[PDB]
Amino acid sequence: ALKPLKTWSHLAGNRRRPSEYEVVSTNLHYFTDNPERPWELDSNLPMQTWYKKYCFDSPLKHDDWNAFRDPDQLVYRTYNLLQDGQESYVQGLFDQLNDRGHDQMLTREWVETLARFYTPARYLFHALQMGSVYIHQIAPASTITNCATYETADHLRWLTHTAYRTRELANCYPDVGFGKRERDVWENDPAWQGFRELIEKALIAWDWGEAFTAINLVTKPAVEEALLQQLGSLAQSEGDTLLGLLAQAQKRDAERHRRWSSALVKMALEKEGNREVLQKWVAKWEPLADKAIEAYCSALPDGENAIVEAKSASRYVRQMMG
Amino acid sequence: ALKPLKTWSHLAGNRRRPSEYEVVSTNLHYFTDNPERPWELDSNLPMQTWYKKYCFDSPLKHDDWNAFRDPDQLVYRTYNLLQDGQESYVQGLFDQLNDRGHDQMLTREWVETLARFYTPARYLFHALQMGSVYIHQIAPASTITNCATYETADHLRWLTHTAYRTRELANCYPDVGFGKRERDVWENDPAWQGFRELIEKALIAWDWGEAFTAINLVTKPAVEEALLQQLGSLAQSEGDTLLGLLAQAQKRDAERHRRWSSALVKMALEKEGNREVLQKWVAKWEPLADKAIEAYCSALPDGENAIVEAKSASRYVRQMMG
Amino acid sequence: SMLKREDWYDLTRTTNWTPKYVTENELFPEEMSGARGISMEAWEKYDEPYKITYPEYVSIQREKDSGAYSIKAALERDGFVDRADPGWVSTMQLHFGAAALEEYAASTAEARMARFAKAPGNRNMATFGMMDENRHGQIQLYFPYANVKRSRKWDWAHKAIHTNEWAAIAARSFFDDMMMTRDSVAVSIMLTFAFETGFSNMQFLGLAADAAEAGDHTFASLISSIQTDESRHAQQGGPSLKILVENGKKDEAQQMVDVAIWRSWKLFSVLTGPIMDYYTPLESRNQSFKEFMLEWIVAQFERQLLDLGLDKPWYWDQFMQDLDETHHGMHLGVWYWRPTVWWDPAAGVSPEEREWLEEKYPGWNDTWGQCWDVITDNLVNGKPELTVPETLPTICNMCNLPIAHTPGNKWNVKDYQLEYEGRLYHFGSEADRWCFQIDPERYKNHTNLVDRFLKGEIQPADLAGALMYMSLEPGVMGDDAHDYEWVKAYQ
Amino acid sequence: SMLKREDWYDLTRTTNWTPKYVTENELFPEEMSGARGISMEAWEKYDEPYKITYPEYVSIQREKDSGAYSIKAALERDGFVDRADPGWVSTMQLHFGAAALEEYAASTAEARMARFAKAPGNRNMATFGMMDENRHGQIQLYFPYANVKRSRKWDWAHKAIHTNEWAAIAARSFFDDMMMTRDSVAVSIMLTFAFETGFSNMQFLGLAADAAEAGDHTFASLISSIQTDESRHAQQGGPSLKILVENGKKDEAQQMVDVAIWRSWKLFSVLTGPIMDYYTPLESRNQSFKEFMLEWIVAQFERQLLDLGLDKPWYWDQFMQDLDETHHGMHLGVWYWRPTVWWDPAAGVSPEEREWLEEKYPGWNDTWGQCWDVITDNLVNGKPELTVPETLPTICNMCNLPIAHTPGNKWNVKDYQLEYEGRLYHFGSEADRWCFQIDPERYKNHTNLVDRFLKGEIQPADLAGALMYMSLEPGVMGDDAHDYEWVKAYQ
Amino acid sequence: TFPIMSNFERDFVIQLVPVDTEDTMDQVAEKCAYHSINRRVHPQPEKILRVRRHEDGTLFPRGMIVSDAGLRPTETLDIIFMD
Amino acid sequence: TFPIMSNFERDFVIQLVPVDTEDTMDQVAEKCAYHSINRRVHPQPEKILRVRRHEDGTLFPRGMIVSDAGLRPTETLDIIFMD
Ligand SMILES: [Fe+3]
Ligand SMILES: [Fe+3]
Ligand SMILES: [Fe+3]
Ligand SMILES: [Fe+3]
Ligand SMILES: [O-]
Ligand SMILES: [O-]
Repeated sequence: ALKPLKTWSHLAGNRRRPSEYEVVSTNLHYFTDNPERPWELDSNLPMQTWYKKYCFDSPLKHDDWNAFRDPDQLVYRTYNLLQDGQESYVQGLFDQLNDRGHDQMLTREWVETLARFYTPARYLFHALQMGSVYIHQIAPASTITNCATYETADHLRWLTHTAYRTRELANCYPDVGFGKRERDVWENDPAWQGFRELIEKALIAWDWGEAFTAINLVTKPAVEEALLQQLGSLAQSEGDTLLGLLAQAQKRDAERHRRWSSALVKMALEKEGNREVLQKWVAKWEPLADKAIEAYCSALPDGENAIVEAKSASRYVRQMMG
Repeated sequence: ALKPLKTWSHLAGNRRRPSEYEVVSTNLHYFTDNPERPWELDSNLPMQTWYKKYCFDSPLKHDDWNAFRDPDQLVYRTYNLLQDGQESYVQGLFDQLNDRGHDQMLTREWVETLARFYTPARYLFHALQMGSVYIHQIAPASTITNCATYETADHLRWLTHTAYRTRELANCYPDVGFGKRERDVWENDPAWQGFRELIEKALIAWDWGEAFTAINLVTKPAVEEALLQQLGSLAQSEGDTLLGLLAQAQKRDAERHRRWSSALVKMALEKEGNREVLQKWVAKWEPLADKAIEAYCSALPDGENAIVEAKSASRYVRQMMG
Repeated sequence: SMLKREDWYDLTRTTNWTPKYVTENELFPEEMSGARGISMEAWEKYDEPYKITYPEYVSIQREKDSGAYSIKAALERDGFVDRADPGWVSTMQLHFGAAALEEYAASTAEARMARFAKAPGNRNMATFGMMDENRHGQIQLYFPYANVKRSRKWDWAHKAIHTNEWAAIAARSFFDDMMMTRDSVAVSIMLTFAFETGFSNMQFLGLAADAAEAGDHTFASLISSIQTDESRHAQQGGPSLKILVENGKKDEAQQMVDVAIWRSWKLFSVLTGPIMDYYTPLESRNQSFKEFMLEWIVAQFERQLLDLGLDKPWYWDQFMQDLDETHHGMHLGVWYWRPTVWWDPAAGVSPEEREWLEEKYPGWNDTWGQCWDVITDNLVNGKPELTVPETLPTICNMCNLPIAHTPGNKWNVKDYQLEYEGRLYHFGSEADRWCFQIDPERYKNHTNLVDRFLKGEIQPADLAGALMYMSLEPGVMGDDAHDYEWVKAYQ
Repeated sequence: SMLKREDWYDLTRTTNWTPKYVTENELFPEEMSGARGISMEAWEKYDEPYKITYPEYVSIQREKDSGAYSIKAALERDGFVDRADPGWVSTMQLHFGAAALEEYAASTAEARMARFAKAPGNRNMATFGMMDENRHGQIQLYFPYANVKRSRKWDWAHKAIHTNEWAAIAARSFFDDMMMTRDSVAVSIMLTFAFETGFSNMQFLGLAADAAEAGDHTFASLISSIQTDESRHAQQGGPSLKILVENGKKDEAQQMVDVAIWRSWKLFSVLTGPIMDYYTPLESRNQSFKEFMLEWIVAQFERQLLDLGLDKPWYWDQFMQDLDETHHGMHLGVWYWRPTVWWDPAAGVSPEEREWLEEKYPGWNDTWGQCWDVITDNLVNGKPELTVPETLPTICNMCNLPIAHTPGNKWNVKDYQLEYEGRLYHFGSEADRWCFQIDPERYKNHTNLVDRFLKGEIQPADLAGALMYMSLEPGVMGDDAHDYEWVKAYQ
Repeated sequence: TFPIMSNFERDFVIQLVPVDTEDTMDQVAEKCAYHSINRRVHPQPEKILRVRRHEDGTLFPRGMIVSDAGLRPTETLDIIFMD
Repeated sequence: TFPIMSNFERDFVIQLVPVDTEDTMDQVAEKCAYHSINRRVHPQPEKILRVRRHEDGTLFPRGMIVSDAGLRPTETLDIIFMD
């Protein structure tokens, strides 16, 4: 007869009574159970083929991915406590700077900047959600997926702030087209084609390791440096305390994604080959990050310096993991 | 045999199934049960005498005080949900403007202003807690007490913000004496003796109606206009976004106290006599409110205008209730 | 980044100043603060062991309430209350009546310390003390309110302390002395130290445990949460006692504690004693009200009192003895006079119950057993009317509780009488009397229920009259909790 | 001031753009999105009936989790699980094994819609759909985890879908077809519409109610909360079906629903049927699995399908009939083959149970009753070994469940065989077969457990071998839930 | 009419008993037992009920009247068993 | 050795039964009942077990051997009661 255990079977002899996190997160996926036929069906289905090609046959290899752990140890329950608090704080900023009519105190210049440089981010931001969402469902481990799961909602979070703020800007400045114009800008404004191209092409990198690099290691720090860092300090200097703050807030989210991305990279470098494998996708993609930063930051005030600060900061992300 | 009831006996035939608020708040006090001997003891005890004199023998009379209702309908459970949210938002402002080192971006002038005009408010604020706390325990109805109960914690709330911010200011500017100097300022600075005297004397008005007027109707709008309104807009204009915001936040609290105070006054005017009774304490106290506003607002930049804006705004509170 | 709490805490409570425009005594009347000649500056040494700040409060107590309110919501419909031991249901109806509004009235008690106390740590801690009791009063209303359709007896959660029913008066007697009619420093000693630190916290644990054992989780959780708040304002007495000893005042302090504990003990011996040893089913009794008291209340007092620089009250040896007797007295009274209370008293003298009773209290059956013998005979023999009364008992003129003690073969019922300014008062212990003597001015012209009867204050002056005067009618009037179930054991 | 939601909601989902640097088809591969020739611009008409935004989500679901986690915390120690009907405990162990990881795997299902779907309302709603299933999977682990010390059977909440045990495979058969191996539009139909809107939501209600009736509130609350989330992503199918009908596609849509519902029905007829009509004590049965299905699932489907522009699936009359038979088949199989599952199957053929069974299913005893007769005789007569098996049953080659139907006097067991490219497949319904026929390429070379036995894939190739291959050992292997209690009724 | 407190032997509680200023000590003792005997204390008819001032021990002969004992209204008394 | 599926009369489920290519129809019918008779279906000894191809109705004489029926491996058969 099989004895009752202290914890889950797959977790025995850990020597640390397992955390709530290790309990609800680990070894969840099953399709990694039969690499030859991942899904309980004909082995030749298009989805079978997709998972074999893009998930199993990644040049980025480990022998136990389920050994991964999110440094923040995030679970559904504690993602919501974290985020409930952070949403109180921003919903509070919205509520109260409105109260003041903060939107009225901004200049005709600064306003024109916003419509060009801020509100179209709704597209870039949703695009990241798709890219981040896509990592979810091809990552080779339930803990990698979860990290991605939560990262994706933050992305949603940011789309929402940005959608909200637009309605309010459209409200305060009706003659500008706020909410109506962003697509066109996204699609046709030289400032935005650096980013659009980078993101359009990352969105079809199907291999999980290439997606994770393409999206998390290259694209995100570019978007984060250009749209949050640079448009952030400029907004603050230009009178916009709200966006100065709103952006600083979103960056706490971004810093958490950089943690779990760093963590996974730390994990991949335990195995020979991977540094190269990753340096190779970096070097494929980075050129587009630079192109993206360049076309966006130079349309800004103090263009040439924004381009330099951002490039070096985003590069820094990657240097700090090797 | 006595039948089971739909609600509390004291609440039957209300015709609106009673609210959680009407359920947990009403008709709570018992000492109003025997006006001749309020407390289950010798009728001659000093506390017996105190309640007869200062509670029962108020010239401010109603025949049913328990008919009072807080317009916000606040209960312990919903005071904490309200306030938990508002504390997230301010703890968030603290956390993140620090992040920036917002304290470093302030001028030597503005800093000197703070130490004189902002940080000593810890005393005025605690004093209000005592005055507000005192209303609690002499008010003639459990619903009036509760309103006071919660008002008092907000007062505590404000003392805490102010204590917190001082440590941080003492941290960022050690040469100033932050935290060490406030008592002296409170006690000796001409700007503060308008207020100190008004509050010292309100704190010994023992009659509940006089306390409620003395504290809620006269003193609070003065402190609120001078310290939150005026020092608020000046801080914002002077670079201090934090205090600009921190103050705007505390004023949501103050606006709720003005609601329940307004409400109680609306209630007292149902009875002949009371408008006069109240106008009489106003006219006794107001002169000190003016004195308090004058000595504080004139030490400020744009002194003479601050004095006018504030006087008229605080007067306005009272006009709006008759 | 946020500061460590340690970094700025002190500034919250840095709030005394020298009044100029009113005098120190106008600001801090001696009748309200009882600063007792001790300097503002020496009160500033008051330092509460357990420290909390506003955001920390509103944040913790949000989750506290979310939880309990969700338990209540979840179990609501299952309606556990209609299949609970009726010994249980009674315990609940008694508790709510005695605690709800008294808890509410505690906030004023704290509101006293928070305006009138000279030590600023006390003033802020007393503010959350205020905030604490507001919950307790409010929560303890919302909860029994689910049951108002079930029995009118539940209306008493709200109505009890509004009446002149003998317990209600006993309760007001305790609390008004303890917490409502005394100065700031006194409340901190008598209420937070003696009653909350000394009795309530442990009782509330016991009560949650017992609630659980009985299968009542809604209640199990309710009590359990209210207890989590105790420690935070219960602390407030200690630091005061500290300050008083450390000046010229160990006697004045000593005396207050002596008073506070006895009165506490007495109320306790009638609200908790009887439940522990009678209302709780036999197979749920972990330990005796006697043991419980020795383990969980007595040692802890001596512990506290040693640490503070104080000695055990004069009555301590007596108190020890009284644990064997007092509550069965109060039980017997409550049950005998069961239509005068708003719950249904469990008899708890079934055969097994009786041995258990004889186990924990040797020589019980040859004292308390005797009376119960006569009662049972009378119910076996179809003459029940001789198990309800035709008179009032004598009421202690302090504790507002019957004067009752060991009967049977070791009969020892005494009345501690005192004539004072014409009137003859009656006292139920050596201590109840002595309490009065040291404060005669404080109790002088109060009149217990028996006095009221006698002075023609209760009309008609028969039993039905006193029933009406205590606002009791059939339907809330108490009967045997089990409808005389345990009788069949004797035939 | 804040804006009304209505004011800005649209901008959240205003997110399509024309790709330039990659083509529309690179961005939205047809195998993943199944846009089906319908324009991006015509997908933009997708409008979800029930709308929520991020802050509203993280705020509601905070309180949802606070609550359930506090219920679990509160009742934890009382340990209800050790005195629960063992028919109950079984229901729990079965549910957790079947749902936990499948729920977890749903998030990937939604993650599919949230990256690959052309309608942006769908993409954002699918993101909370993702967020929803992450809770479900996580919560449904934390909860059974309290019981890992109680029985190894609880490890199966995590381990079940990792094994090749016949149910686990049945489950993966359903889900992988439904939600994991199909394009965005297909998942929205097959999973959210057919399974969640059609079956799960109602089941989860039923299950919470039943949990409650059984005195299990921790579970009562758990299921109850998970259900509150259903509606919010379950909606997602409707609007897709709307879009498909409204173009050239009612057939393709029709077909998918036809498939989705049958497969759903089958899984349902073995996980829920048997519980309703057998595991749940007699005095807790509100209604029959048949009635339940008619009231709470059937009408609702027809309702939905009328509104959408669709007609009842071809098999509907058959389906109606099958409600009388299928589950008792699956019950009989499960119990007979009880060591092959990880819970302990309740027999549920006590005399009273049997009349109830004959009440709700007239002519039960003259069909299903027969077999059970023989089983009982054998247990009365001390020959129990003839109540466990020495062979595998035939497995439907679609639903991965035994091929079983009415026996006794009205015997009607049929096998719907198909020869296809050399191989002979076996089907348990007209529909199971037909499902395959319309998608032969999709199932062609999959092999049910019986095939595996036969191809020499299970070694040793005896029973003990299959036991090991399904990761089952004594200790998790299933026996009679009541230790043959109901036998004594027959001697 | 004169109210007294009644500490009945072998009972658990002192009780309020109306008596008459003219009732004899014996008659007091009867009005008391009504409230203790066969309610809580078993009759003892080999024994005689005596009536003694609670405060100090002093003892009253059976045929002495209330009016003559100079009790204080609401004075407590023992109702003891003797022979 | 040849595997077949066994739809036994008056039973609830088709079951896997190994048989021999040489076993006679009779002998098939025996190997089947082992798994149904007295497990789930009551013996009927006024009656004779016959063996008929499930798909199409066709019927096998008792002494015909597996090898001669040209069944498909894993072919389902009815094991019916006759006289
Ligand atoms: Fe309390
Ligand atoms: Fe307390
Ligand atoms: Fe789910
Ligand atoms: Fe779902
Ligand atoms: O408390
Ligand atoms: O769900």
